[PDB]
Amino acid sequence: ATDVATVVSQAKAQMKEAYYTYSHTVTETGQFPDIKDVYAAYNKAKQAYANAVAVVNKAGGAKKDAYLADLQAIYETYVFKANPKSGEARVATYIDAYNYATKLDKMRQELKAAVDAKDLKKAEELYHKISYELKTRTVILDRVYGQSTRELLRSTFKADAQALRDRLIYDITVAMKAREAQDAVKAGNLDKAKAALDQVNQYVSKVTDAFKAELQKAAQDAKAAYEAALTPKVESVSAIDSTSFKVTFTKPVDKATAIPKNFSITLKGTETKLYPKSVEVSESGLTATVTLYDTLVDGKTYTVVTSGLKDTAGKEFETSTNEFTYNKPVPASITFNFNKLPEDSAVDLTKYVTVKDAAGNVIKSGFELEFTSSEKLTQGKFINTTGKKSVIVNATVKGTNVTTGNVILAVEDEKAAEVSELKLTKDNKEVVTLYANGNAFDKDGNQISSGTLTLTAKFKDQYGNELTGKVAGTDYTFESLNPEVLVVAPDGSVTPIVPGTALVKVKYGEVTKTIPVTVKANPVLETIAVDSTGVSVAKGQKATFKVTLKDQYGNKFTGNVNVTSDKTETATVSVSNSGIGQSEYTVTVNGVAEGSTTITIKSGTKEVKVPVNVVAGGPVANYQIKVLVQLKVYAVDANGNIVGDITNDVTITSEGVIVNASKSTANGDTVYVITDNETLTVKLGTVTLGTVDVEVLKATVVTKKADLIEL
Repeated sequence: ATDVATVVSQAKAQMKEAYYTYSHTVTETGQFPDIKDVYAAYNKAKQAYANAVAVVNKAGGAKKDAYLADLQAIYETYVFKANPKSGEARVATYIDAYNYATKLDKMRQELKAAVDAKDLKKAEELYHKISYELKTRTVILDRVYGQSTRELLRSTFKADAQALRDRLIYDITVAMKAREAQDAVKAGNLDKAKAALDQVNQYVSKVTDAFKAELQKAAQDAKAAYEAALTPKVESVSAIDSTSFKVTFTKPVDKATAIPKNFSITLKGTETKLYPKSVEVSESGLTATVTLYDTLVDGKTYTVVTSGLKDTAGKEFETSTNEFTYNKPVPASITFNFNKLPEDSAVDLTKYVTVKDAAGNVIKSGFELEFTSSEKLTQGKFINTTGKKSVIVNATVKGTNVTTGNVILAVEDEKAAEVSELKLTKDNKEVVTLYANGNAFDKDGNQISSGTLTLTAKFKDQYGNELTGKVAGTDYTFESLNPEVLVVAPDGSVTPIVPGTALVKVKYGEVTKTIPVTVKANPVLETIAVDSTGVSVAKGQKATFKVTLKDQYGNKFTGNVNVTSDKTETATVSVSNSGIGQSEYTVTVNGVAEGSTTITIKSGTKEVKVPVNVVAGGPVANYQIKVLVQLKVYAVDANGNIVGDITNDVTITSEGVIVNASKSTANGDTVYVITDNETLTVKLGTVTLGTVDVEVLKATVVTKKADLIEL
């Protein structure tokens, strides 16, 4: 009993016994032992060893160092050794591994919690945590002695942690990369974006049904953002005649920057420069004529260089080089586009002629025209057809003998020939949605407040020009083919009566066009969505869940909500904003006495009810630090139930200070807050409750390293 030999025999046998605890269970029954029993046996080992070392040194002798070397060898192999080789520190590494393996299973459920409740911000957060453990920290798992044991840990706890993570590859890839391309346009880096959208746009096909909805919006919203803030550019340049060239733009252009100073033209592959005389810009601002002093050369190519140009209310153009190739066309035939001309003081004869080459191609520009007419020509191209019945016009190309000959032309006053457009509008905006209410919603989805609801029409005449000065109601009129569904005034005014569809049409003399405008059912209360599946409060505490209302189309419906609990004694209840106004309230459940009851959310016709069970508060067994950036410190009993809160006594400090933080009381309920110009330490008195990591905005609460064998 007392003698060293007996103490060492037993110390030896005991350290081995700690290892057989797990290895004989796993081998013989295919089960893990109770981790409590392993910890019990591990601590009993570490003592038995340490007692023996003490007993051995106290006896001394030549037997001493043999004993001590053996004892240590067993201890270092079977129980514990800092930085172990494989086969060593068996029990220690199994503990580490079994604790590691249980965290995965847990996180894997927390992750499956988020995919179900469809919180994408949280599913991503836990995807990262899991993907780190699964990649970096499987080292812990490989230390374990016992391939049988090593597999059982992998099958029982890791296999399904993998599986679940691996099918969220795509959901996260997109959600990440979408956010990155959104962040590249806030900054000035369109190169990094696009490579991001290249990635987003090949993977949104393969997302799972979890967040399919939210990912698509975030993907389309990242495309849109990138378009709107894309650098304007010169599309192309093309010749017009021997002395002017056209230039087209991607965006509109600032008339103040479209000036001769900002264009440089050279004959390609030479020093020969051609200075521009003028720049005229289209009413739209997407093209411009640039005219030259010098004369272009049939066949040759010219390179234009743009710079210091600018968008309307916008940003600079990229200095760029574009070529164009002057080709003097060869006219063969010439023709009038109609047998008639409009009635007018100045009819511009060049607009009513068409020139072609011998192949049969219309030459849009390049040539000059001479005219003779029965009537007097002004600037050799304009005539007064006012009050005339007919006119003779002869059009010839200048150097050529290509002529129309003498052509008699009828003069015919403009008249509505065609309906160029007909749409429903309100306050200048085309409406895509309308309910029998009268409420109207535009292209995007937003409703148009104020402005009259009317039909709009434009017309072209028989020469294909838009008609102007024409008063709706006087010169043309509207009507509905179904007054039951939709009532229309002659001037365009509208007031719908009932859902369905109505055919509506416009009339300018004998010209008409008919359009359908569908009118839809009013928004009515279809769904009451609830944030919580079921509430677990504590006595003398409170809980929160949100209620959102939806209509039959799936849009935020505004309405009323009363809320009640079965039994007022086990749990009272209230609702935000007095129970009226919004499409989304927050319910507050107070606990008052242990047991159960249930909560009812009513709204007009339809109704949802939800379970409430209040637990009796245990004593304080822990303090959680939580991020909800705004910070809190909850007191928490043995079960994880929130009883008490101590955010007000606690003090934040820092270990180059990126962040400021201080207490922020609101109606008694205290909260900590983060600012800007590290890791923060949360203390209660001189005790440290934990640390926080902050980055640049985003804050995660540190987790304490609980590994026996550091890596």
